[PDB]
Amino acid sequence: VYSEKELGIPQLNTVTPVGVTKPKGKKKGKVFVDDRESMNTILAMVEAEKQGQIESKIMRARQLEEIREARRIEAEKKEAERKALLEN
Amino acid sequence: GPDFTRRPVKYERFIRPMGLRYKKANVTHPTLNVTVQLPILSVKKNPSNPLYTQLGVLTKGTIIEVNVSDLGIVTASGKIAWGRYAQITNNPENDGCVNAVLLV
Amino acid sequence: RTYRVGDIVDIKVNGAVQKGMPHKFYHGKTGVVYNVTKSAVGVIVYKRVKHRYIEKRINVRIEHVKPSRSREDFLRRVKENAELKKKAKAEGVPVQLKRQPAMPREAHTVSIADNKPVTLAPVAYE
Amino acid sequence: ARKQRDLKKFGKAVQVQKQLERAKQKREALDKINQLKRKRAEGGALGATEADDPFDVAVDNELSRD
Amino acid sequence: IPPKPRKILQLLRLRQINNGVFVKVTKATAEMIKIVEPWVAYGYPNLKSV
RNA sequence: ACUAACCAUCUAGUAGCUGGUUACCGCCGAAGUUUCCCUCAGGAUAGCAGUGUCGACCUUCAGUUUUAUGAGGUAAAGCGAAUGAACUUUAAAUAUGUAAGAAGCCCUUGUUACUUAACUGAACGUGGGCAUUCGAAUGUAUCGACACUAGUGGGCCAUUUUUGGUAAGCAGAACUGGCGAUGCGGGAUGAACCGAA
RNA sequence: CCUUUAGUCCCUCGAAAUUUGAGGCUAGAGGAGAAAAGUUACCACAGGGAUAACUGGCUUGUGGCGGCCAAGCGUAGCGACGUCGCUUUUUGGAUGCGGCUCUUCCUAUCAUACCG
Repeated sequence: VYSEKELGIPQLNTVTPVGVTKPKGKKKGKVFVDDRESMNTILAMVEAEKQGQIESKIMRARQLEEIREARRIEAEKKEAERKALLEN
Repeated sequence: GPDFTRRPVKYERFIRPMGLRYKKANVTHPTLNVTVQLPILSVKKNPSNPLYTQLGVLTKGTIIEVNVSDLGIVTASGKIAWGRYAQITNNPENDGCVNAVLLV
Repeated sequence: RTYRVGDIVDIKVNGAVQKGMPHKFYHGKTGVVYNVTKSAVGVIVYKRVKHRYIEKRINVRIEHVKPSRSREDFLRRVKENAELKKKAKAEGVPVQLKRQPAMPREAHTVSIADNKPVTLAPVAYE
Repeated sequence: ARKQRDLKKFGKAVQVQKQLERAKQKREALDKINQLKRKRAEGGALGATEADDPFDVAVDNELSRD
Repeated sequence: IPPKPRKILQLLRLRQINNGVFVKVTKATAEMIKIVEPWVAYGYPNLKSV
């Protein structure tokens, strides 16, 4: 068994998009997670796979909803930053 | 050297017994021709193995750091030497003593 | 030095440059070239098997190879025989075109006058 | 596969060559200390203690300072 | 017996033991015989021997 | 909702592993190895042995010596030659590569799409020269090419050369020899010793 | 950009007074690039190669190291017996397969015999 990262395996486009891939052996631009909201969304996802299986449907719905709200707040703050740096 | 030290995981399983540990050596000053018992400060180079010089193994022809304070050696600036190089020149594994000649 | 294809070259192996280092077995060897490159030269060499002989190929660059002149001596002999043959035919006399294996020496007498032999002891003491 | 075939073919020669290289290393280390001893006997200009840096670099720095 | 002596014996036609032959004294033949020194006894024959 | 035992047969199931595998005499007779591919219960090429066909005739050939010339200038003599293993007129011992003919060397001028300031050079051809020692010795139990076929792919010991190491052992490379498939005499006896097949 | 090396005792800053430290100069040495790269007599796991037992005129009562002396070998180096220095001095538990019976042998003898 050898890792798909070690093997030069091209990325394949599926229902999960590949997106704009980065050239190999070049500068993969570092995006930094230092915002309280971005830490919130990453933390919410991490706690989701850590807790895992829940019998209660409403509890599962609330877990998904808190992840969704974290993403919504992150997107809002990033759009606000975009507007701030584009106007002022 | 020390007694209750915690070794890195790199060396944690190397066991060095009390019966084999040595703390003083018979060090000979050639020009001031005299042999005295002096404490060992550190192990600088075992010419047989880097692992041995890391572990402090004392073999023939091995450079060690020795406290030469009792000799009262005056340096060029006028100070008394507190540490010099000494070569182990015997087989401490066959002789229950450590014998060194001071490189001065 | 310019080396063509088909000539015979001796290998010296100097220690000045480590590039293109040949083995001690190929050191001090004589062979024929088959490939010529910008710097290296392909030489056909004869290697000794534990019971036979085989032909190997080595890559040695310019600074180790030099020309030989065994064939120069052979051509000198051919010219020398041709010239003696023509001269002998012109003069109507026979000559030896062969070469001799250095036969033993003939009888002679050596005089003692002014050359009195000196007696020697087994060891020289003085 | 090809790399491991070469490893099995050359396994023992590597071992003997490494033994020889270690012997050469021991000879070189003993030589450098002998040079240090000879230079100290001839002359030398030090401080109270020895240099805190590694011994190999310490010895070289002395044998180059002269 | 080494191969060089083995070849020199073959060329001097000394295939068996007690296997004498006649040789013309010369530099090349003398060197061959001197190399094959450890196995043969040689000398100068006279008229009666011949 | 989901997914034991014995009898006969398929079955003479599947093995690369074990054991065994049936008269005599004669002739010829090994290998334990190079290289390539690939991760096997390994293949391919070359080698040793043999058969057939084709070409010549000791033609030729050769684990050899000699001559010539390299890598070893290694020892030695001298410095009333110069200079100073690193000096040399000279030059050891010791093994070792190559060459020694018609399968030759040249010289001469016709062509070429190559090349050159140019019929000028190189290649392709012509003429000549030696057929009697045709261009060292000794041997020669022939040699070469193509095609095909079988058994082999292990090593142990010792001499010499050499690398390293130990307190001493010892470890590793090159050649050669012995033993494998070898009887016999000798060493009281015997894998490794001596003589000799 | 700092650090080291040798030099003129050539210049600035700081300190102390009857001298220093840090810089400055001459020219050697150290530090395609945020993707990752190099390296280790080290550890863990997995795998490969070599080696596969081992001692067998072996073993016993007198240490090792450095100096001095040292017949010689040699024409600097090897070097015994001693002596000096360290261990080492001016007042008196260790151990982590065992045990018992019988035969015979060894002497490196505890007793008995005889001796100095």
